[PDB]
Amino acid sequence: GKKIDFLLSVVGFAVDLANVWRFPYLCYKNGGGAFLIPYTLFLIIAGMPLFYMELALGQYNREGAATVWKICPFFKGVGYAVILIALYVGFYYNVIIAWSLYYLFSSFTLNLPWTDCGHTWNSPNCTDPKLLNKYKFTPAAEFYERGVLHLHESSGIHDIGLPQWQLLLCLMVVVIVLYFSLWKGVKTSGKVVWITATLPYFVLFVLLVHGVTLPGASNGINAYLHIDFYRLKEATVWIDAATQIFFSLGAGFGVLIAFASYNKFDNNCYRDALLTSSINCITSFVSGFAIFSILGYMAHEHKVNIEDVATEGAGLVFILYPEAISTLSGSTFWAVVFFVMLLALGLDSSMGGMEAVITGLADDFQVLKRHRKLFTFGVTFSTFLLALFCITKGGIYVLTLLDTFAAGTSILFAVLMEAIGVSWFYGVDRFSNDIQQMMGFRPGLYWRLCWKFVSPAFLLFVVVVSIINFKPLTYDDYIFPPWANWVGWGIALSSMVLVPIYVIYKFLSTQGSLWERLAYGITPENEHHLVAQRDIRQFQLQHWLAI
Ligand SMILES: NC[C@H](O)c1ccc(O)c(O)c1
Ligand SMILES: NC[C@H](O)c1ccc(O)c(O)c1
Repeated sequence: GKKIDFLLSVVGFAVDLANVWRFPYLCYKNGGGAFLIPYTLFLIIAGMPLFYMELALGQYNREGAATVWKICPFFKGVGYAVILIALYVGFYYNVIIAWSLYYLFSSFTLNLPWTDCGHTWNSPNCTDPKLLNKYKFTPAAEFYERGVLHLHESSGIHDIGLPQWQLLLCLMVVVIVLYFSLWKGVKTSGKVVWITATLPYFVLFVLLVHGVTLPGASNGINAYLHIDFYRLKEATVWIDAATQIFFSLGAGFGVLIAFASYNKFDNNCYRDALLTSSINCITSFVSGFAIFSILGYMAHEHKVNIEDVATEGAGLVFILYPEAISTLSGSTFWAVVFFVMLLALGLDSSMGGMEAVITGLADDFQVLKRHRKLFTFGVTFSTFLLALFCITKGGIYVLTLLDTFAAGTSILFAVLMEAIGVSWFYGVDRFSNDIQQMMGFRPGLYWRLCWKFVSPAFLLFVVVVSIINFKPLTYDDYIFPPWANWVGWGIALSSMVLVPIYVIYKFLSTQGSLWERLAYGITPENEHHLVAQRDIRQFQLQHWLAI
């Protein structure tokens, strides 16, 4: 029983809504394997050391995202930045979960709505492969676009319109469930592992086994296994891979630190990082394989090329997985099972993010930690309103803008600042000593080098490239107006600029000389007495030249 519980905990921690929903369309947009090569490279190099470092920080300091920076006061801005990023991602994650709940509700029938045209939401251009000899006019795409989003009533992000009442009700139910699953404490989140630790793997295995034996899966798999290096020479794939890695692993959102703050003081963070990274890699590879099998089948069915079967934006899963399910026997049961799995995964991810935000903002303010119910209600209500903002007719455009800009460059910068702060200022040797005291063994030279030099270097490279090489935002065949890009960059800067603001605020809040102010702002808060003794390690070349 204990072994099963441990295994289930590990797998549930490893899987996420990101791996199931976001990775499909990012891999499809970026070719196939051409995305897996850089994805795996970044996974190892940045994700594994950063995941390990975040878990270790949370476990050792016993604090959330914001308050953990008592070791280096100047990076409370980084903490607040990750909290804001988590808030935005929570908005649009809750919107996605509302989509999933609507699909589950509509799946409770014998004639699935995404099988043929002829409904009230079907345009006259709907084409049915079975009722007759582009991608927008397929029955599943038609359903997703019209009978769920009702996107056919908005001309763009400038005419989003009014919230859809069906999606409004689904979002209300999702938010009520989240609030009642978050209002008591962390303990309630530890008993939901069983549903999310088995269903995703069972569904993925069934989908893989079925898709392999499909008329058009061969060419889809061939395209998946074909690598285009001219795509590897564009840096869009690299930016997407880095962002998706930091999404799937959960690093950079404050979730890992907050969750680890509640761990035992002797837990093995190294093994946790290893297992989570390995399972993430394998799950991502399998998800890509199944996704490309399904869309190769679709390319063979709709008689179109593999590059134009499905939309490259969000909703690829909601257009694809129903299509695969429609070909199974007793498709109603499989649809119910798959959408229940999606609901469970989304609820778990949203609970994790909301817990991150709540713990981070509650450890900083004691009055907020003393009223967990009211604080949870306030955060949940704000998230509900800002997600309602994305339920309008043109809600997919706002969702795309948020998904592109809230995270991405902002999360890369936040993680880069976390790594630079911790390693360079707090001492990689000091961090390794803390690890040794906590778990019992010093990390190997590879971990220290990755924390200090390799990971910050690649993170800086990607952060710069994502800024110089930035393409205007678009959704399929819709080109966003320039002010949309300006608003997106403002959203990213809203969390990127919290670091210098807090740095200058702390500098002008402390009293003393410039050198004294810097020493106070660099020293851990529990060693401030050493400042008066003129004993600062950061003022010696030995500390900076330490591997
Ligand atoms: N944007 C890339 C496009 O979706 C695509 C998918 C599969 C491919 O084999 C390909 O060459 C391009
Ligand atoms: N990968 C998703 C990530 O764990 C996350 C961060 C913040 C959130 O509000 C959320 O729902 C999920």
